Amino acid sequence: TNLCPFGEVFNATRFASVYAWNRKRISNCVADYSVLYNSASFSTFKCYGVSPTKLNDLCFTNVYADSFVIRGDWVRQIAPGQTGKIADYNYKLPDDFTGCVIAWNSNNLDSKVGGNYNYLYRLFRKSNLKPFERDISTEIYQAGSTPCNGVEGFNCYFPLQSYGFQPTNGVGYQPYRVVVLSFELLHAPATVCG
Ligand SMILES: *[C@@H]1O[C@H](CO)[C@@H](O)[C@H](O)[C@H]1NC(C)=O
Repeated sequence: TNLCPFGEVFNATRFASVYAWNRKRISNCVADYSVLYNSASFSTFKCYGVSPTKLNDLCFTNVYADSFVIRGDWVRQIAPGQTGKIADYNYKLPDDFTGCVIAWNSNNLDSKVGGNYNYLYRLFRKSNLKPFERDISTEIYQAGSTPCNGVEGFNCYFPLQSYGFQPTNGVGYQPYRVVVLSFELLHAPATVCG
């Protein structure tokens, strides 16, 4: 009977950074996706392996929603088979993805004033993430001749960097909130339905 907790995902006070992104799991509820597709707010809402006008017919073994903030020029990396620092080192979707990516401009709800809130992404890593791997470690990264094995210095870097949004200005570099819905089809009792 109960409506699913999408309000706890889409209307939260602050969304996470793109390293250390939030994940919500959704179960034992009715998921009406019609109020998502017919909401006016969304700048992108792209679905893979399901079509949005049919989500209200389907039932899923379990549902996940992942949420974070990125610049409007990075949202193209939030798709299967993409490449770049976000897709490699911060958040990766598998090549065989069943789910939808939803994004909207948040420059009214965030970045509205002087200073900043501390949004960080990982810029350096020794190898790519696996699909849905999350990495929150902040050990020094080596980037040159000889190990530093300690303090920051010549050819060693702290792995995180700030996004550098334009100061309540610009055009493409503004903040976009993202929610990624991922749907399971494992042969067990269907915990979410339309
Ligand atoms: C977010 O809040 C608005 C305004 O209260 C509401 O219309 C919308 O349904 C909420 N989002 C979800 C996913 O329910």
